[PDB]
Amino acid sequence: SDPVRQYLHEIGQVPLLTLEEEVELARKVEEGMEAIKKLSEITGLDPDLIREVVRAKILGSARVRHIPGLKETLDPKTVEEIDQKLKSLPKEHKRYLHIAREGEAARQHLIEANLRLVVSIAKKYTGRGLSFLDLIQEGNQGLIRAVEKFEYKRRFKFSTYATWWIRQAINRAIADQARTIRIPVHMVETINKLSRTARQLQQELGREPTYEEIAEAMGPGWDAKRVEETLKIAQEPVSLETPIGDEKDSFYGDFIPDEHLPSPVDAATQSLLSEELEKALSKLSEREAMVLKLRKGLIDGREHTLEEVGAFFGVTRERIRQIENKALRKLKYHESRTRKLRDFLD
Amino acid sequence: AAIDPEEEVIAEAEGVVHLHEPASILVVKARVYPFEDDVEVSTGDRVAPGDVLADGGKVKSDVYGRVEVDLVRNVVRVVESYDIDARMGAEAIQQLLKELDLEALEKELLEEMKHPSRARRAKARKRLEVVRAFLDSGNRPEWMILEAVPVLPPDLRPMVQVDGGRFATSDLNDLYRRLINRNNRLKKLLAQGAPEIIIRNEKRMLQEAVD
Amino acid sequence: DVPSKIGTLLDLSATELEQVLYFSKYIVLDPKGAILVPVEKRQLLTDEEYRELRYGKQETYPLPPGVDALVKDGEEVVKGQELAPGVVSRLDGVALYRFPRRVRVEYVKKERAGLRLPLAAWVEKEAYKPGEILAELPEPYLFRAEEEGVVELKELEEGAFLVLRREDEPVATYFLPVGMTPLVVHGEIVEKGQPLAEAKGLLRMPRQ
DNA sequence: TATAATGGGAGCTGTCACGGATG
DNA sequence: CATCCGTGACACCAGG
Ligand SMILES: [Mg+2]
Ligand SMILES: [Mg+2]
Repeated sequence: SDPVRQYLHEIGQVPLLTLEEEVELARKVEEGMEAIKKLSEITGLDPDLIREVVRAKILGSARVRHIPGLKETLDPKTVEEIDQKLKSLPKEHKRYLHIAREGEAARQHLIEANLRLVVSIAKKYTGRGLSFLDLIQEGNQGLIRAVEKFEYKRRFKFSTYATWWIRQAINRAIADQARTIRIPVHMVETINKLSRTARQLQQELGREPTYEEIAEAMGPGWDAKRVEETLKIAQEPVSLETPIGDEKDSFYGDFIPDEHLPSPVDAATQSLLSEELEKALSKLSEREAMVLKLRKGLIDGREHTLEEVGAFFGVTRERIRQIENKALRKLKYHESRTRKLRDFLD
Repeated sequence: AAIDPEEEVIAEAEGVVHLHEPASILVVKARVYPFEDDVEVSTGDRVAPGDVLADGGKVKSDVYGRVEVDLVRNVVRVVESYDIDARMGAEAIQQLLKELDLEALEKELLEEMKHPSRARRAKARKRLEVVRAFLDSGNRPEWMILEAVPVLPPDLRPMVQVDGGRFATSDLNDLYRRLINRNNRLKKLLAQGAPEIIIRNEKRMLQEAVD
Repeated sequence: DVPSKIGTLLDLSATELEQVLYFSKYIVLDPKGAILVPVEKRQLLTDEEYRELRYGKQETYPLPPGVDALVKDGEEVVKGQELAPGVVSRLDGVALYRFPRRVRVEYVKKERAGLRLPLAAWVEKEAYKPGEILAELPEPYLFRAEEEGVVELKELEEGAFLVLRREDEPVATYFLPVGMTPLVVHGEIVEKGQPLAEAKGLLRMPRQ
């Protein structure tokens, strides 16, 4: 019914670890990584492929998919081939495969045991743009990173090292996803710094600060125009479905006129313009009308050069330029006489 | 062993070892199988009775279960469990919908239509109407499950700049962004070896995003 | 959209279809000979019911501080069999130790010792098992040293060991089985012929 | 990147008819 | 063959 309730119930199944169980799991994970490295030393294969095969066998055939960094599409046939290449090893070599399998099996439970910490940390990041469950999943990703980066020799409990990566992942997610118009993480840091500076300035001034006071409190390089540009660049969009009125029959988008598609007046004026241009070009000879049409793009879109029009009509570029000039002159004369094209110039 | 070498325990002379005072005791429903030679199956493998365990084929499997190679105790343990295929979600439902012969079920429901019970005849008719809709139309039932979510053309969910130079946009963009973020996080969680709880939560959130 | 066009085609109710679609229960597609009554296809298994079938049944119990176990590592167990003076197992199967907090090493020691006894008290044999009577004395007898040196008294659980050394070099190794009360302390100086112990009545081998 | 940290928190208050579920 | 429950639907234009 309530997905947060359901997740908090599934999390309450894996029991918390006693210090001994925690240290044992971390040690198995580290020794399994070492064993994967040794297996890559022996086999000459790629360590990532080996880790993926061990991980697949520990998880089962329920999850077998292509890994981006792997050069080979990881399908059960290839994982069986590589598991056979690993099975055809001496005893003192296959012991490393055993160690790797148990290391992956320990990594799984090490994550599942501390999944509660992610919830207890992510509950404090609500309201900042992401759903509770999105925060929880990003914290779980951070927890995976912390598992793969832990070192049990330092005698620190796992929570101390895990909280750092959990916070890191939650904050990176908030920075990367909480804006419809995505803003780079450094610019989000700058905009948050600007917000906090303005807030402290208002807490000391009894009013909202101006651009100049914020630029003061921001340090060197910050003028008023930079503060204004930073505030403008951080404006989030508003919903086209925003309600207008108490009755449920008006949206904010209902009042935004469409500027892209031409109006009936625009299309009709363009059509009459093309027709009047053809009427004015027919008063020329075929060659000079065609020269202007080729020089301006009314034929094939683009504008040709004097050399192209001259080689197309079989004259010198000077001659094609002279007949273009006389065509324009006859058009100017006809326009001064009839004035049939002036109103189109606005 | 220990963290640093000056904390280890090295046996001074010949002797036998005895374990006492455990932190906690674990009672498994498993089956022990000690071994002496090169073991043929690694940890996590699923095995049925009569399968080769270790020692070139000497020791074999007695029960259904999962392999726990124990190099410390030098025993190939097996904990009772079958390789039962049980899924969750639209994946399982799409499987069941794909493996569905429409004519066979139509025949079963027609047989059910001759039952003396009125409610059973009614429910057989209600099922058979859907069956015959799919039959006469040509639509596969599994198509009721989405693999490729369509995306509406952008001009029908605009990102427009209002007179004030600010932007106004449609809600479908935020719903699609929810969907895409959750989908990408699921693809990455699958790329890595994320455990069951996490992947399950992610798939549930993805389904509710599509909803 | 009730009645569901998916739940109707598969004879799945609204509740079951929600439980499967939004990840609350499993649905079997090929039970591979599972048994919970054997598992029939299209059966709703809960999370506990799925883990008991896919990953086996187990449990872990806490031992209070300093309390030793009443069972041993790797040994089978019956349900209800008390695993410890404060732990009763709820199931049957192979018990396992997680973290032994005390390792006891019984070291092997094969040495050579001596002992002098009156002939009318001996019980002649080619060897002596533990607990076996070595002699029976009608009167107290004083086992006397046969070397001069410093006493290295090494008491076992029952019975003792005496070693004499002149210049820190071992010169005699005597054995005092049960029934012999050593009359010397560690590091004592002894001349030839002085009482090192007193046997009284029966004397037998120690159990260790 | 390392002390330890291990399960959330609102909710806020029609009126009828209809078809399906259950009991 | 009933009761209970979840889910639909509940006037138009105007200005907002
Ligand atoms: Mg400044
Ligand atoms: Mg209106």
